[PDB]
Amino acid sequence: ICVNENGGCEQYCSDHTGTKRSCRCHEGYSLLADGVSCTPTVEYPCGKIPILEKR
Amino acid sequence: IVGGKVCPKGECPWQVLLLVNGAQLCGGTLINTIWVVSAAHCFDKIKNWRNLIAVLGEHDLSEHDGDEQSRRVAQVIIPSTYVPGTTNHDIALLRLHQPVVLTDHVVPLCLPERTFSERTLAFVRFSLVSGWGQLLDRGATALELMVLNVPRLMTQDCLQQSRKVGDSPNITEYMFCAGYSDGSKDSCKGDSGGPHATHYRGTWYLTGIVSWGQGCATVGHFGVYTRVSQYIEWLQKLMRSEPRPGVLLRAPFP
Ligand SMILES: N=C(N)c1ccc2c(c1)[C@@H](c1ccccc1)C[C@@H](c1cc(N)cc(-c3ccccc3C(=O)O)c1)N2
Ligand SMILES: [Ca+2]
Repeated sequence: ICVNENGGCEQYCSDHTGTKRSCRCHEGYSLLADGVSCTPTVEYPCGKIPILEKR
Repeated sequence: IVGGKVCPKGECPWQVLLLVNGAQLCGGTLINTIWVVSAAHCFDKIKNWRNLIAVLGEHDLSEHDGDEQSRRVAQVIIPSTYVPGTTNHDIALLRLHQPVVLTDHVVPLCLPERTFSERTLAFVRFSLVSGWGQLLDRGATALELMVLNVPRLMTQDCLQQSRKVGDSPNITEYMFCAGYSDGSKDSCKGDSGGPHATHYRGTWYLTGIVSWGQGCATVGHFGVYTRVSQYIEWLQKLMRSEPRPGVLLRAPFP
């Protein structure tokens, strides 16, 4: 699943035994109930530009 | 940076400036509050290991605006496979003496997972390269941080396109090509160690390190970048470990 369009994950993808797929996020992010989206859990998460985010 | 533009202040917040005795040495990339990734070759001539400083939140070298944070570099970790005076395995991991404080102007770039980087990031066409390096081949360095958008090339395409020029070195599996062969745009000396940052679904990730090339923005040639995906596990293991005495550390690779 992870081989095709990152398994639909916004960040990291893990393939599991059978048709099972688990998306994961970098530290400072949490996975939403959709199981694919990552939302920041800190004020300065990695890879985001505050002056542009606040704009 | 050749043929790029001024990075608007705070738009490359992971950009690091490395100084030795207060003089510009290389660039780097902040990947969390205490770790910086740079190029191994930047440390080939250091004797003054105790006066290596990393500056975060820097933008304009002529003025102090209060957003700059300076830290002493406590350790420089280089892979065992790196040979001084060469271009291969061109990566260094730097531990700061104390963490930088994250602000709107100081933010880490995400160091991605290996598989995500190899199967997804490696196929994002354009990425940003930045630094205070030479604005022209044999020219003056920049006072304001510069940025350039570059497309990534498959190594075979880079090799066939990058002219049969005598002693044209090998582009290894630990490198990748990015840029333009028309002589207009490239990274240059002074940008070494700096980030090649890739955007994917609203987040930026570290995929390359400004490493080498044949001159700057030379016709038929591309910039050569360290392929960071090969080093993820190596970097992660070192970051989870306790500091050791001595500034320079050679760590086995793989
Ligand atoms: N075209 C590119 N994208 C590109 C990017 C970086 C580099 C090149 C090209 C090579 C190059 C080759 C010929 C002419 C111009 C550039 C030289 C190579 C390098 C290696 C070493 N060992 C020291 C320094 C070096 C020496 C003095 C000051 C700064 C540096 C610094 O590290 O940037 C620089 N780095
Ligand atoms: Ca300044």
